[PDB]
Amino acid sequence: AIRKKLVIVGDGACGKTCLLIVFSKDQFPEVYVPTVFENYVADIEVDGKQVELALWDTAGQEDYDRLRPLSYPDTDVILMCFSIDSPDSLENIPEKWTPEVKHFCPNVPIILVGNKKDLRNDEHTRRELAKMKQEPVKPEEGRDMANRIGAFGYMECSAKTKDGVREVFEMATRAALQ
Amino acid sequence: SMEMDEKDFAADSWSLAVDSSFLQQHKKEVMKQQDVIYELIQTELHHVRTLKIMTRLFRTGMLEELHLEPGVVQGLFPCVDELSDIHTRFLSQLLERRRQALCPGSTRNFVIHRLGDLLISQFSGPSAEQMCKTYSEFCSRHSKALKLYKELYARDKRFQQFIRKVTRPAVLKRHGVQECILLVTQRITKYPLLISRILQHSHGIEEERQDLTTALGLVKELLSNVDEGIYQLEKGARLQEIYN
Ligand SMILES: Cc1nnc(N2CCCCC2)s1
Ligand SMILES: Cc1nnc(N2CCCCC2)s1
Ligand SMILES: Cc1nnc(N2CCCCC2)s1
Ligand SMILES: Cc1nnc(N2CCCCC2)s1
Repeated sequence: AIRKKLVIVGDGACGKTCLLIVFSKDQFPEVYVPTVFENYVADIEVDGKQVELALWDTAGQEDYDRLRPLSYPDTDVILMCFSIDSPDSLENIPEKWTPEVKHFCPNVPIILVGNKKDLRNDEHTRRELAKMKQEPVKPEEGRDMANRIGAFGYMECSAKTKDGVREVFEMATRAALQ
Repeated sequence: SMEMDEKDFAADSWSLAVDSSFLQQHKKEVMKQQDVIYELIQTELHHVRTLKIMTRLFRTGMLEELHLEPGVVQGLFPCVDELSDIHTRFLSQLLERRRQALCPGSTRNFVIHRLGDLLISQFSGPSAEQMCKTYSEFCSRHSKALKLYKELYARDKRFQQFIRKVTRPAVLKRHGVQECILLVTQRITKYPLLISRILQHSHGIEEERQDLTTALGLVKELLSNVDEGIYQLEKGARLQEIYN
């Protein structure tokens, strides 16, 4: 099996930690959801190819501009996350995260991932956002941002229901192999 | 790690570590606070274990089996002995706090009510200055260590056989040389996330809410100082490149 490295980036409330936990855990966390993620090496078989995919989180490093880039050496694929319940997390993608990742990870494929897709049809979420003249991120807004930043592709998932989670990591493995 | 501590921290949470008849005696808020304190101690035990893999398995193994040029092992594992001393002492204090809190006749039922004071002590005074100095040096030497590793693995057969041998066991799957270095660099930025979540469930005793608020502030000051003191060293960098 070939070894590849994945790093997830995005704003503090984007759901990156929860996404790594749900993908990596054997059973869904029904008793306690961890605060942090250390690392993990997933055994993935995608399109007949076996890969050892090392997973890393940048949670906690968002305010530390000299510590954060130490997570990037030899990254093979970037998952760039935003939360669908946070239109503001999507706005920081082209201004901050994209130039940073392109600088430290040249030529590395970026998959733009819209997290918490289950909140798009959540009445409490829609009520809260409507007070700030906002609404949950639309699928076309996610695709357009991904197209604009030169992302390898656009994907959505929900860590809460697990929908789309396996597909995200299988596609990230395919991107890392190209 | 030692068997006693591994078994004490084998469960996924504090609520699954204690007896169910003990869990039932506590309010939901106490359980939520204890689950996050348990995660802080469990991840500290794992972090000390990562440092022991670096010092005992890799570093010492290379000195005892390989003929590496002097100053090479130090370049691969900068500050590992100092980091091991800092975190083994901190882990010792966390485990002693848990041990004193055990109910008589039990080796698993406890509640830690006073963590804030231990965190203020760890992240203030000489121990905080030592953490700041050690992480500023470690994180500035991180890129150099990774490049030195890559060079040795690609050009030295005996080094490659040594790495493939000592990393073959399934328990070392997440702990190759480069993985250990990033695990250590990332440890310090996990602390505010854990402390903030403990604080969110520690409002019941005002002295405790105040102590954890002070500790969170000290941890953030340490991180800001380490972040400001980092500049990546590069092997063979010239003075002109540095002062420009
Ligand atoms: C929510 C929950 N928090 N703690 C729980 N325990 C009692 C039932 C068995 C698992 C441990 S459930
Ligand atoms: C933290 C970061 N340090 N440098 C960054 N770059 C953004 C793109 C242009 C070059 C500089 S981000
Ligand atoms: C792991 C998990 N990620 N999301 C979860 N949901 C249930 C609890 C509250 C937030 C939404 S569990
Ligand atoms: C699962 C999780 N539930 N709450 C978390 N916190 C992260 C640190 C700040 C306080 C909130 S993580």
